[PDB]
Amino acid sequence: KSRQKELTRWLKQQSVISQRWLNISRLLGFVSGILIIAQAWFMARILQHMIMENIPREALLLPFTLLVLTFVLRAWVVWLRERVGYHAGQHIRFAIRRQVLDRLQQAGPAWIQGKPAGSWATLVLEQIDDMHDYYARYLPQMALAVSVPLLIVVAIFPSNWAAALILLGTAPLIPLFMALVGMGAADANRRNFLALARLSGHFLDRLRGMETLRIFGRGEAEIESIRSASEDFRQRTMEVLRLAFLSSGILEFFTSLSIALVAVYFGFSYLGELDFGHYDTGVTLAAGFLALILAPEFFQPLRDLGTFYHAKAQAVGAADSLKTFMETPLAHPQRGEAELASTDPVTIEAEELFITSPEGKTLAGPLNFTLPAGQRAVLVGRSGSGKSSLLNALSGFLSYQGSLRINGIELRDLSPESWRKHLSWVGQNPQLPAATLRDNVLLARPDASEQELQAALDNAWVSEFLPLLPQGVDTPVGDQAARLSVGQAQRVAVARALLNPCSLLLLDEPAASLDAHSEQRVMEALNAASLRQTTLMVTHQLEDLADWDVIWVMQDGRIIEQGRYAELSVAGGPFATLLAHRQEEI
Amino acid sequence: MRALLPYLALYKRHKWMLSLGIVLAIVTLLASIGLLTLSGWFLSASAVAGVAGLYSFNYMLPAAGVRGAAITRTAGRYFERLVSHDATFRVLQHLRIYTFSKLLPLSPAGLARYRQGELLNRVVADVDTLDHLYLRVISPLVGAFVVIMVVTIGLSFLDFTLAFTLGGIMLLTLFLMPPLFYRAGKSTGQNLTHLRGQYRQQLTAWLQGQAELTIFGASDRYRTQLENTEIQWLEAQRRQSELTALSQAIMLLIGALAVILMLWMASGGVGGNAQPGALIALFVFCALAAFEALAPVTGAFQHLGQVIASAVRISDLTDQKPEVTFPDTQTRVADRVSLTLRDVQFTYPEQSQQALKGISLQVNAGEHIAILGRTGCGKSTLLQQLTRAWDPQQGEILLNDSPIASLNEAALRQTISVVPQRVHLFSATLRDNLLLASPGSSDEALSEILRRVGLEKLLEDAGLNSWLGEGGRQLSGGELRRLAIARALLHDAPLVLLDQPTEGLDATTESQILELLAEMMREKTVLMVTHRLRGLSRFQQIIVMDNGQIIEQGTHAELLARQGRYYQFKQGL
Ligand code: HEB
Ligand SMILES: Nc1ncnc2c1ncn2[C@@H]1O[C@H](COP(=O)(O)OP(=O)(O)NP(=O)(O)O)[C@@H](O)[C@H]1O
Ligand SMILES: [Mg+2]
Repeated sequence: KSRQKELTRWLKQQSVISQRWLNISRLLGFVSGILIIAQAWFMARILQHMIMENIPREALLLPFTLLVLTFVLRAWVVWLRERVGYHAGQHIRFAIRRQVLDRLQQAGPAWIQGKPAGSWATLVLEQIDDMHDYYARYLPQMALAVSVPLLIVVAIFPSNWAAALILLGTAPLIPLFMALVGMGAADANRRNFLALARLSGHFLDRLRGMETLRIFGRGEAEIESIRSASEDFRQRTMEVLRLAFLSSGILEFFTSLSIALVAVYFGFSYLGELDFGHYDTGVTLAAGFLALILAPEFFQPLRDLGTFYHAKAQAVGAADSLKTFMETPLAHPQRGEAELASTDPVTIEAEELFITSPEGKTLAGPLNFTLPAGQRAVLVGRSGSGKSSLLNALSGFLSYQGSLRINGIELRDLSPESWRKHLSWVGQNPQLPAATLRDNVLLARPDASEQELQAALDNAWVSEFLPLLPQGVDTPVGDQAARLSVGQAQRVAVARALLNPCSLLLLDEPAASLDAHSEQRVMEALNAASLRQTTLMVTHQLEDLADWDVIWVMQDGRIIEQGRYAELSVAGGPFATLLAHRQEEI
Repeated sequence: MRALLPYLALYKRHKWMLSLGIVLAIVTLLASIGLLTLSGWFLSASAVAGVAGLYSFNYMLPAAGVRGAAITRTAGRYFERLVSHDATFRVLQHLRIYTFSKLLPLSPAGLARYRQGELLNRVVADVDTLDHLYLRVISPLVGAFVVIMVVTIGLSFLDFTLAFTLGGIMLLTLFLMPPLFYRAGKSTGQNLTHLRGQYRQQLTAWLQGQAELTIFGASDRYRTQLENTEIQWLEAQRRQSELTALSQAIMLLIGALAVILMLWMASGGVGGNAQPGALIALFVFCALAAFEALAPVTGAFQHLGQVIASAVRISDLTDQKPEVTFPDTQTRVADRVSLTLRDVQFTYPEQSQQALKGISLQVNAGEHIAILGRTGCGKSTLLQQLTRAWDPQQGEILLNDSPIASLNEAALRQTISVVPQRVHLFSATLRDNLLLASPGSSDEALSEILRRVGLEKLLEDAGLNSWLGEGGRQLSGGELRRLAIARALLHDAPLVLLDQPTEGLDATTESQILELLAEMMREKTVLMVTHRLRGLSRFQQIIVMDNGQIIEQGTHAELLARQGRYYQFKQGL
């Protein structure tokens, strides 16, 4: 059909989460349609008494008291309707944010890594909150545009069938005109809303790359680029907005004709020119003020719906991305139920192993390695080899189509919640996720004796830089480990890995781009830590792999070499070439 | 409101389209009020006149008013939307250019105040908020005040006391209510930013650290406090929404106080007359339609808090002092540049050395240099001074025996072609990621360079029209370093700086680039900064230095015989 209607269909399907709140909001929009009529009937009966019969105001207190009562009731319903309206939108946002975090939690960390985490917080914060005004204001109002206009003519029809036909006559003509040619451009508006967002990613791109613009002297020639890009957008948009605003104008025309025709018909009816509309009875003045007061209230729900246009347009854009997020097919690692009997070092073996990304793309080709229990193997190779894909597969973050048997038990059959307890990982980036450094280290087990926590801090060389921090061990870590440096951020990650007994330890480039002194400190901890259990380290620091008993070299996703450091150094194979390349860097 | 002054002064350009879109807003709102006030009178006048006064009524004049006040209500609304949207896109274009023109002179320095990933996204979202000052704040407020005054002035010819009691009520709620609901919802507005920025903190930590939480088992207990912050956040959103629902009821009560007063007080004398007759309906129906202009004024005032909040954020960055100034002189760029450094620092003082003096290396007119320094000792910060990111404080840089500060900006950019460590794709056509370097170049001159550098792959499909950057087709590290070199070749400059080429690149590509550096820039003096001892034989006058000081110096052949620190760098560790 149309991308415009297949999102509105999606946006209507999410509203079921809170169909109760959207029914009180529809009901109160029907009470408010009655209180308007009671408001107008009293005002017409008040006005007729003091205009025709010349009754003094002091005699008119029963209608005035009931008129004030009706005005208070409308303000109560309006106050009620916009608090029921909020709940209609919150209980949907709260349940779609749960449908997004789950889908992101259910998907592995490798999936998350595809997009920057500042773009995942756009989907979760700024693009789910954009859908509030659609369910809190646009959906309750689109039901107020049928509740009141129908209820207005039904109230006027007893009084006068002509003034009830001037209003109702324009009831079908508007939705036709807003759909005869306006709908052709409403989707064309959704394409402009995408261009305006893409134009603000073109301004951002210029801002991000000002350093490159400066050095090449394109500072003043990329201002004309901003001008041309902002002029094409404006020119393209107003070829569309020249038609999209007819709906605003036309609706403002049928509400001007209807108030004009009501005034002219009643005006001439009083003068005797027109003698048909009434029910064969004199047209009372209050029969003309009833229709005239309600004539602008007939079109008021539709004119307030134009005010909420951007409520829909910023939710259709938000539903554009959310829908394609819950609809993209993701391959998840297979979850089994078996669990390891013992906490002894595991034995890893593979037979024609293929590691695949969430989108089915193969990351690591056929692997036939085999790692006996307690043996510290090393994964080396050029960037893009897929060495990390192997350390992520053993963690259960990636799905494989081969055989990867831990202690003979296939990794698919292993229930992760029990397998991850026999695992520890350091990784290239520390990524501490807690607030206090003391709880960053204790993330392995929440409660440990101070003997254990101190043992981790000293063994990982965290104790030597606590005084440098202001509050010491209990120092806050802040946004992305800002308070402390990367050199000693990695050292906190090591202390987190050494805190619990482990059966398999994975170390994916620990010294990578690390401070020179803190690089030696971590190596000293891990080289001593890797001896106690089956270890698998990824590194490019090839000059000190002498002690590690097995070395695998990965090229193009497949292991192409094996053996200890002593014989690979002189073998002249791929490792020697890699060793030669590393020896140059100082 | 004082912060907005630099950005109101941007309205002087396009001050007719902006004011026309406020004039049409008033005219639409007065035809809306006039049509219902004239209709209310016409029914009351004709009914009081009755059948007898048909011939003495002169209905022809109102029929011209009804036609007049209904054409301007429709055309006024259609053109108040077009003009105020056209005017909104011009000011957005003028804010984008002004923000870019101010941030440009301080691009490398000053702008490094925090993680630029977030800084540059809250400047894009702040220019878009300064773009709402016209339609979302200024237009509903200025439009409502003129409509209040025009009604009060025009409605005072009948009864002065009745006009000022309606205008007075409307003028109080224009001036007393928006500043009073803003004050009531200022405390929750604070509690709503402290939680929204705390949910993004906990979410980003929970998403990024998702590998470190599933392994250690805390992915479900660090999502519970995440879900706990959303609940407090949503509750604070309910209170703020429980306040907008109050300004929507009070507006419906004030608009009801005015109707009641006009029914009551105009029941007595309207002006001199003691029984007004048709004049009662004229006042009442004017109080009914008048408060349509006051609908957006409340919400148009809390959105003034957001716009002012963003008018200090932009004024914080744009109105910063650049550290570099350029003489406004015209000079010719030479074809032979002999860079000469004297007593200029190579690295910011680290580990409180307090003794690092400036190096004094000299570069011949056409001889390649290779500064080889230890990695992790300190930042290189040598290309910054040559490209004048900030004027050096230690000594003087002399470029072709003329001070570099004495060189014009357009000429300095033409005498130095630098390839940085961080290459940038401008999310445009591959043609325009190379027209960057040379503004005027035949489209074939590019394509020969691409193969000439080794980029025939990019020419395999849709060559020079392919989308790069964020729109797709991100280039790999080896693919990317070749693009930066491609730019420098087009931007023919006598002196070529290379911040750190062949970094993070494999041996097959490393030997590919280094040879490409050798013949290609034979005539063009280079100054290559690196920490890799690869292919330096083709270079001459190698500058090996550690901890901010020169230890030795000479040709690669000379160093090996010298048996200095460079020799130690060559054999073992
Ligand atoms: C995409 C395309 C587009 C765009 C881009 C835009 C962009 C914009 N916008 Fe718009 N709108 C539109 C389309 C649009 N739009 C429409 C269609 C409408 C309709 C409404 C009615 O109907 O009335 C509006 C309407 C509107 C309004 C009014 C509403 C009521 O009624 O109340 C406003 C205020 C605005 C603002 C604005 C802004 C600020 C901006 C930024 C620039 N907006
Ligand atoms: N989650 C993922 N989804 C899709 N493709 C991926 C994913 N992770 C990696 N890739 C790609 O598939 C290959 C995976 O290699 P990867 O395991 O990341 O390399 P590596 O060995 O960690 N490199 P390095 O850290 O520099 O030593 C590369 O071509 C990646 O760009
Ligand atoms: Mg890796």
